[PDB]
Amino acid sequence: SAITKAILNADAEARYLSPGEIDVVRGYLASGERRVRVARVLSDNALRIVRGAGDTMFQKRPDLVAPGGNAYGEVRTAKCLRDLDYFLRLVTYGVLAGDTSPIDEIGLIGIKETYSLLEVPVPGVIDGIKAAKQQAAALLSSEDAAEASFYFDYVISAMS
Amino acid sequence: SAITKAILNADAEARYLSPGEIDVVRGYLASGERRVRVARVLSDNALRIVRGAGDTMFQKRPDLVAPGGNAYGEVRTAKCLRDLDYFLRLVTYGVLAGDTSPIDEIGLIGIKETYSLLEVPVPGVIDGIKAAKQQAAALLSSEDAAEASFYFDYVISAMS
Amino acid sequence: SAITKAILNADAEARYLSPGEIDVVRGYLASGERRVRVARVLSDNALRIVRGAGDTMFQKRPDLVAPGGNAYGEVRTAKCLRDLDYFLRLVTYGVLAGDTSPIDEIGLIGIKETYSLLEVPVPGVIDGIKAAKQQAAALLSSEDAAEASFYFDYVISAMS
Amino acid sequence: SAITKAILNADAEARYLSPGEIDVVRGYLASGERRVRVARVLSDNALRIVRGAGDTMFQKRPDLVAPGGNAYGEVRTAKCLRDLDYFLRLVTYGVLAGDTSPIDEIGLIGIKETYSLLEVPVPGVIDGIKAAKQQAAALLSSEDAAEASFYFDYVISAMS
Amino acid sequence: ASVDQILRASYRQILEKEPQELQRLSVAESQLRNGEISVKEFIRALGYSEIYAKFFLARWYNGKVAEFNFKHFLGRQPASATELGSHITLIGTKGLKVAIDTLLASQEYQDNFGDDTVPYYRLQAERYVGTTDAPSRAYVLARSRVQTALNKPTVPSYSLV
Amino acid sequence: ARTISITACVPRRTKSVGASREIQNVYFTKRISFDQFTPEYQRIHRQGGTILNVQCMG
Amino acid sequence: MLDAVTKIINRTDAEGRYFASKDFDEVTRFFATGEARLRAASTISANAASILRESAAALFTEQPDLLRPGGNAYTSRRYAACVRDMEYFLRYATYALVAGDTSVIDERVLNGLKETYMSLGVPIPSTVAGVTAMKGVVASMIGSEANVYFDHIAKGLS
Amino acid sequence: MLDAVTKIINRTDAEGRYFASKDFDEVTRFFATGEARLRAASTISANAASILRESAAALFTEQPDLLRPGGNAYTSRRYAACVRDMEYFLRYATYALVAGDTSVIDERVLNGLKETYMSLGVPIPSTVAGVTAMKGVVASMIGSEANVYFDHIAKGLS
Amino acid sequence: MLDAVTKIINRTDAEGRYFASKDFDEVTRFFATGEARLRAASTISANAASILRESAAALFTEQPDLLRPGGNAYTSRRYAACVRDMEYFLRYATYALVAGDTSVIDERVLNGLKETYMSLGVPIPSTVAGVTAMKGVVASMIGSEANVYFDHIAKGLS
Amino acid sequence: MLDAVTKIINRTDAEGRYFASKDFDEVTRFFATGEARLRAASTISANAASILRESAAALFTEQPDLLRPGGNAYTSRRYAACVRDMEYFLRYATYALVAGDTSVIDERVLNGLKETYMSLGVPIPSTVAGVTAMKGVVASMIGSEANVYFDHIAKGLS
Ligand SMILES: CCC1=C(C)/C(=C/C2=NC(=C\c3[nH]c(/C=C4\NC(=O)[C@H](C)[C@H]4CC)c(C)c3CCC(=O)O)/C(CCC(=O)O)=C2C)NC1=O
Ligand SMILES: CCC1=C(C)/C(=C/C2=NC(=C\c3[nH]c(/C=C4\NC(=O)[C@H](C)[C@H]4CC)c(C)c3CCC(=O)O)/C(CCC(=O)O)=C2C)NC1=O
Ligand SMILES: CCC1=C(C)/C(=C/C2=NC(=C\c3[nH]c(/C=C4\NC(=O)[C@H](C)[C@H]4CC)c(C)c3CCC(=O)O)/C(CCC(=O)O)=C2C)NC1=O
Ligand SMILES: CCC1=C(C)/C(=C/C2=NC(=C\c3[nH]c(/C=C4\NC(=O)[C@H](C)[C@H]4CC)c(C)c3CCC(=O)O)/C(CCC(=O)O)=C2C)NC1=O
Ligand SMILES: CCC1=C(C)/C(=C/C2=NC(=C\c3[nH]c(/C=C4\NC(=O)[C@H](C)[C@H]4CC)c(C)c3CCC(=O)O)/C(CCC(=O)O)=C2C)NC1=O
Ligand SMILES: CCC1=C(C)/C(=C/C2=NC(=C\c3[nH]c(/C=C4\NC(=O)[C@H](C)[C@H]4CC)c(C)c3CCC(=O)O)/C(CCC(=O)O)=C2C)NC1=O
Ligand SMILES: CCC1=C(C)/C(=C/C2=NC(=C\c3[nH]c(/C=C4\NC(=O)[C@H](C)[C@H]4CC)c(C)c3CCC(=O)O)/C(CCC(=O)O)=C2C)NC1=O
Ligand SMILES: CCC1=C(C)/C(=C/C2=NC(=C\c3[nH]c(/C=C4\NC(=O)[C@H](C)[C@H]4CC)c(C)c3CCC(=O)O)/C(CCC(=O)O)=C2C)NC1=O
Ligand SMILES: CCC1=C(C)/C(=C/C2=NC(=C\c3[nH]c(/C=C4\NC(=O)[C@H](C)[C@H]4CC)c(C)c3CCC(=O)O)/C(CCC(=O)O)=C2C)NC1=O
Ligand SMILES: CCC1=C(C)/C(=C/C2=NC(=C\c3[nH]c(/C=C4\NC(=O)[C@H](C)[C@H]4CC)c(C)c3CCC(=O)O)/C(CCC(=O)O)=C2C)NC1=O
Repeated sequence: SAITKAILNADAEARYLSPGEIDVVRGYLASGERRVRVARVLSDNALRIVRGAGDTMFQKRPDLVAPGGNAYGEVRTAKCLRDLDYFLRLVTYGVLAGDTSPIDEIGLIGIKETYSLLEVPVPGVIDGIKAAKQQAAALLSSEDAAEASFYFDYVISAMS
Repeated sequence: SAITKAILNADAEARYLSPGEIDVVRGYLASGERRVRVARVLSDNALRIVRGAGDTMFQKRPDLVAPGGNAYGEVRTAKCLRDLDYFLRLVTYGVLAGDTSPIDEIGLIGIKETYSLLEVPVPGVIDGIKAAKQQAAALLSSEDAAEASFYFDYVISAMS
Repeated sequence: SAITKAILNADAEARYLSPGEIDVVRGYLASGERRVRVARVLSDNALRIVRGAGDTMFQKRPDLVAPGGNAYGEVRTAKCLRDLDYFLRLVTYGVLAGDTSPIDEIGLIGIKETYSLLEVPVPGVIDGIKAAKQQAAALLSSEDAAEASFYFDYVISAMS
Repeated sequence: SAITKAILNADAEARYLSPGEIDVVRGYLASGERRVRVARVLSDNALRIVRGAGDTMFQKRPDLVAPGGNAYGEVRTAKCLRDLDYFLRLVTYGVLAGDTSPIDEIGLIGIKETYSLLEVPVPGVIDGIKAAKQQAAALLSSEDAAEASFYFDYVISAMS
Repeated sequence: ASVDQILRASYRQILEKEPQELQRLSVAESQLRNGEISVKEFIRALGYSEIYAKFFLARWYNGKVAEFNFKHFLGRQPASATELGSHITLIGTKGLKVAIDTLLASQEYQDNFGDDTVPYYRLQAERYVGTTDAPSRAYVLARSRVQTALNKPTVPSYSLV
Repeated sequence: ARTISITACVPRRTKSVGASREIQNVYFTKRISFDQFTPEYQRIHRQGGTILNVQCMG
Repeated sequence: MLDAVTKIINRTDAEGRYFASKDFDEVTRFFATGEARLRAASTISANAASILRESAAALFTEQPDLLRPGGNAYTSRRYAACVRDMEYFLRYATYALVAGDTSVIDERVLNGLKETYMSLGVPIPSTVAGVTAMKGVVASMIGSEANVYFDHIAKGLS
Repeated sequence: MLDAVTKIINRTDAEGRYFASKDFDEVTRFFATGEARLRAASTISANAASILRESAAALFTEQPDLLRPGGNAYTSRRYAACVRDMEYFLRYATYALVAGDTSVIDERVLNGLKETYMSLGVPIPSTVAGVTAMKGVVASMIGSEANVYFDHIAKGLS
Repeated sequence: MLDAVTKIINRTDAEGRYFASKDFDEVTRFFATGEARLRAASTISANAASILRESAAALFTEQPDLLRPGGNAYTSRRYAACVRDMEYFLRYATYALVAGDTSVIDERVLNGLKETYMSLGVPIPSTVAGVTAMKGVVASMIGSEANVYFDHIAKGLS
Repeated sequence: MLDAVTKIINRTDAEGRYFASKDFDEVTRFFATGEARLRAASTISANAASILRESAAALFTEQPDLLRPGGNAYTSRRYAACVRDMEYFLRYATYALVAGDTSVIDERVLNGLKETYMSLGVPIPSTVAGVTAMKGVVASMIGSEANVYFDHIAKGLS
């Protein structure tokens, strides 16, 4: 959270929250209702966003679901769609929490070597996440789209 | 400033600015206009605020200007009031910067040893800064008063 | 003590007592009788030393006992004179030990923070301790006064 | 010196000389005439002491001057006596300084691996220094003999 | 030792994790590779990282933080209640960076590691006798910490002292 | 932000000689922060070292 | 560490589900009380010296034996440690008040504190009396927003 | 480091004066363009991997001799070091774009880079060519908004 | 650590009083015996190598099974560790003798020594036997001056 | 560092001879002046805060430009550093007085101080004026006992 990050900085320096930390927390608390609105819209349309993202990613890379592909098979395609759903949920978490920590502890620390061991092609994951981002921006207004795109782009960048 | 703190945090971790850091910078940039008007009010009435704060502090603690007091004498009293002017200008620097780094760099780091050596009573300085905060709040609206009071209270807290 | 200081010096280097440390210990053991005399004289006249020191300090800085002073009131004046009595007792302790470790461990470590939080004027404490130094130097011969003045001056210097 | 060590202790803690260190320095200054007398006696009888000690060491351990010994030959025996002269001079330095640092830096630090590389028997050196102890004590008074034998003991212990 | 080995050892000693597991300190690593900074400077760069406060201070008592600091930067454990308490007071009143700076500036650090070695544990009595208030207790605590080095113990710090 | 590069020669007289390589400790130039300038200055003086050069690049 | 929002996120993530209406209501309640909680936290921060002064006075007037020789607060050093511990309690109470959650008190403060005090001989009942005095002093200033965090510290200590 | 606001603060502090009308106008100008500079920084950050990719492509197509054996970019290690240097330049140019001041580039990029590159044998003209190619790519991606900081790096190196 | 004078100071400070006649008598009593203890400690320091040699000889003539293979004193390293431990005991008995108090032994030596010896497999009764042998060797030279400190070490190990 | 006794020892060691009569005379005169040197050192120690206060007051009354904005003594930090330097000079002059030699000043104060002051922009002539003011203040208290060491500092800076 923004609050957790500010408090951890104060605690590590053994001091009360500074005027800048207080202003950060005030800004986050002021943005709370907008964050909740965006997160609610994303959570209500999770199935549509993931279904469209998977369609777009498999259309752009038919080799994934072709024989010999990483996602080939019912169980593997299920796991791929499940990962897309996971990343969408984590983006909603980041939007609510006002920082990238939930996305880090839950889904981005160790994902690189995880996907490396399983030979999961990271460009395909990035394509799926960009597809999810576009599906989401379709549902959100321009300002809400920008807010959600911050965390979508963070996930994309952390994958690469 | 607020921007410098975020950039240093990002650079220490050798990364680009995170979405949370972007929101911090954006909130500072949005707050810029009210910071400018608060600092303009404080700066344009610096003589009035310093004079009133000095009067209140010397009424509260007449022993400072009594014989044997640290502020006794025309030179010492004048340059006491000079210290109060210094601290008000530093508070304006804080209001503009969005953090307390200008205050610490210019006025707070070393003031404890300085005042301990030169016999300057920290409670008297705190009363002076409190009077200055009241003079400023008289000139400001309640919101602007709280905005400046953040940095006034930070300076007082650094004193004690 | 002097002996303890020599033993820690030897222990730090994992060696036996050096000829220098042996000389140090032998000097302390030879000085013991003079130290006992000085400490006895200070301990027997503790009451009048503290009373005269308090009188001198309060006449020097009557702001302490004026309304709004740190020592205003019977309870706070008694606390002030109690602190002077404390420091005299630790001066005797340091005369007996032959070094300042008892003074530091009982009375000086934390005193800066204690008096800073309580807003006790350390310069006023220093005036009181210097007053006690003159009071005891009146009671002692030139050599004994010189012996005790080392610890009185050590306490004063550790104040500021 | 004792002065040097006291000043280094004071500098380690960024303070002025404490009453204990001032007492140590005063003790070093008081003992100056006795130290100077002891060193003068040890320096005047240097040839006598070295000859007696070398003769005693060679008699006690004739294998050192026996064929194939480390000190066989007039050149190597001369270097042995020269080393005894060196260590006696170092003992005089230690007496004058009031501490063992001149001994350590000039001759003691690095002598162990020096004698390992040269295959010098350290028990032989120890018996030679003990012989110098008895010769020196025969020329000094009992108190002076003890004072110089402190540093003789230091050298003997450091060799072993 | 090459810079690669020193970097791997530094991350293992200070953060108890492999370099691939972390977000590496690229610029500090490049400065160490260029000779601009010493190994000790890289060690304080590691101790100064936000990841260090997240790993060793965020969810821990100040006693645990002190034990972490001693293990990481001194290669041993706090032995006495005085030493542990002083370090805890440093963490609680001056911050983590000041306490770590105290540990790195302490004569023990220069004596054992100087400016060019990663800290390590030395289960010898010469490690502790001149340095520590309670050398035998210091040995016991350090040996226990070494014996179960993989574990992050949850036994209270003042229970051990 | 400002930093200082300091060049110092620290002799190894107080210590005994060791077969380990020690030339890197004896003669060095190191980059330090300003807040660290005083502690290492005094540290070099404590060890008998000589400050050969001080520079501030800007 | 954890605040209220991270607590809700962790709960939903452990259930492996998206936020629902109830979780959104909970997080909106957090955002609603946040501004009052920052006002209380800033007031405590600005007046921390006064709060410590009043609370230490209240404690040592209630229990004068602590300051007398033989008491656990008898020295300049032991008194400084005592007021330092009260400073810790207030600072971490402010942290918890901003976070809206008490887990920071459990992790950074309470865990190991009982053993620290038993090892040193700090009298825990008297420390709880000090925490109660601080709670009263702070409540006289900000209202009743920090009462639960001081009650948490007191229950954890006892 | 320094931003524009701290630069103005330091200029006013060197004269020991409060802000005047001119200083407030400069601060207002800085706040006026802050949103556009944040947008450009976010666009750069979202496309850092690509920007770096075609920047390296442009550098090594304009000078293929660097990659060939004997060149300063010839190894996997030296190629990765080159790419890391270019990514440094992009990240610090983005920092200066947010800050509005070239102070971070001077103090933490340009400072000492010239003698480091001569001591390493790094070809400074080729590095300048790389910085200019990355300037071109970034200008095609966000416009002329970040040109100044790239020219600052290029002039400091040249 | 403590010596006798600091112990008296700490007692009187625990009652929070100035030194009385009994305290002065008890401290001049310590000053009285300082010369004998200094002389004995200097004698021990002067002959530490001989005392260590004779004590190790006595211990291993009493218990030759330690030196045999599988004994805790069988190796060059473990034999050296054993003699180094006896040298520690001698030196800290010298410190206690000068100090006049056994505390330095209590925290410097005894604190954690049984745990060390049980974790290392060192036989504790054999170490007590070695301490007693060293006690006899030191007594033969300096009288009964160090018997209490060696007995303190032995009883703390036992 | 080395004192006067160690300096004579080193000079006798340079030509590898025992002390002559002149060496013993030098040592004797050092021991003769030691008591007055100790008295002066104690006087400076007891009055270090006041000596520092009127020394800084003299320096900044003579040169008000330093304290004005843009001066090297203008900030809280920079004034504190200046006074800390003056306290350094006073304390190391006291050390030199006790040691009876100027080696401590040469090796722990003057060594690397030109380079430091030129790197930071400290005005060396103004520092020398401050050292002269401190010399006068000290001579007002202890007389001419310690002019040589302040003169050594000034000439090492001048
Ligand atoms: C809540 C946080 C979380 C994340 C993010 C997560 C990702 C994740 N995906 C995994 C497997 C997988 N992930 C994928 C998905 C990838 N492969 C396809 O080609 C696509 C390019 C791409 C998805 C867009 C696939 C196909 C597998 C199975 C591969 C295998 O069995 O080796 C695994 C290994 C364990 C398992 O099989 O379930 C993890 C840990 N797990 C988590 O607990
Ligand atoms: C001022 C400090 C200082 C010391 C202490 C010192 C000792 C010393 N003695 C040496 C040689 C020697 N030293 C000795 C003396 C030893 N061998 C005898 O058997 C005895 C057991 C014993 C003397 C009691 C001998 C015989 C040599 C000749 C070895 C050779 O030339 O091969 C050497 C090697 C260089 C040389 O030939 O002089 C040193 C450094 N030198 C110094 O500058
Ligand atoms: C592995 C590479 C390496 C080298 C080459 C090296 C040389 C070296 N020699 C040193 C000292 C020394 N070296 C010598 C030796 C010289 N003086 C004599 O006249 C001889 C003619 C000559 C040797 C044949 C001496 C006498 C000193 C001590 C000088 C002093 O510090 O006062 C020192 C300072 C550290 C110390 O005192 O131990 C270094 C760094 N160090 C290294 O780590
Ligand atoms: C044995 C070692 C020891 C020392 C040294 C010591 C000093 C000490 N003085 C205190 C309060 C005090 N100290 C003073 C003394 C000041 N009044 C005037 O200003 C004078 C300038 C000055 C004395 C010369 C006074 C009046 C108080 C009580 C009022 C307050 O809370 O500030 C306190 C806080 C606890 C209390 O109220 O009693 C301590 C710990 N306590 C110790 O246990
Ligand atoms: C951030 C969370 C945190 C807490 C809470 C904390 C408590 C704490 N208190 C300590 C000592 C102490 N604490 C006290 C306080 C007690 N004195 C009694 O009279 C009072 C009733 C009571 C306080 C209200 C005292 C007197 C000591 C010194 C004990 C001693 O050294 O004998 C110590 C040992 C370190 C030292 O000596 O300063 C700790 C770790 N530390 C932490 O890091
Ligand atoms: C954050 C600020 C920062 C900068 C700017 C920086 C530059 C920098 N680049 C370096 C190496 C290098 N830099 C390059 C780049 C060059 N190769 C040529 O082909 C190209 C024309 C050109 C780049 C466009 C190369 C190849 C090396 C490796 C040199 C070698 O190992 O010999 C090094 C030496 C240490 C290391 O290899 O990590 C530094 C310090 N380091 C920093 O910490
Ligand atoms: C398995 C590993 C191991 C080794 C290597 C070892 C060496 C060793 N030899 C010893 C005694 C001894 N060692 C020797 C041998 C010496 N006599 C001559 O001078 C020669 C120069 C030299 C041998 C070539 C002698 C004579 C003794 C008994 C004399 C004494 O009490 O020192 C001792 C002391 C304990 C004892 O009395 O046995 C040890 C520890 N011990 C071990 O547990
Ligand atoms: C200053 C106080 C102090 C003491 C006393 C102390 C004892 C001590 N003894 C140790 C090992 C040892 N200690 C012994 C001694 C035993 N061998 C048996 O024959 C004898 C009965 C007995 C001695 C008389 C041995 C053999 C070891 C090595 C055990 C091993 O490595 O497995 C160790 C482990 C570290 C090392 O190897 O140096 C310690 C800490 N440490 C201290 O800091
Ligand atoms: C812009 C940053 C800055 C600050 C903050 C600053 C404070 C400051 N005030 C000083 C002196 C002084 N300051 C005061 C202030 C008054 N004394 C009374 O008791 C009042 C309680 C109190 C103010 C409310 C007084 C009386 C002196 C004269 C002390 C003396 O000359 O001994 C000094 C020593 C140099 C001088 O005499 O001018 C500094 C450095 N200087 C700076 O460059
Ligand atoms: C114990 C030996 C020792 C000495 C001698 C020493 C001098 C010294 N003075 C310094 C800075 C300084 N020195 C001064 C003093 C000057 N200001 C002018 O007005 C005056 C004329 C003049 C003093 C009389 C100032 C203002 C600074 C700070 C400069 C800056 O921060 O930019 C620094 C840089 C590190 C720091 O600021 O913390 C050193 C090392 N440090 C030492 O450890």
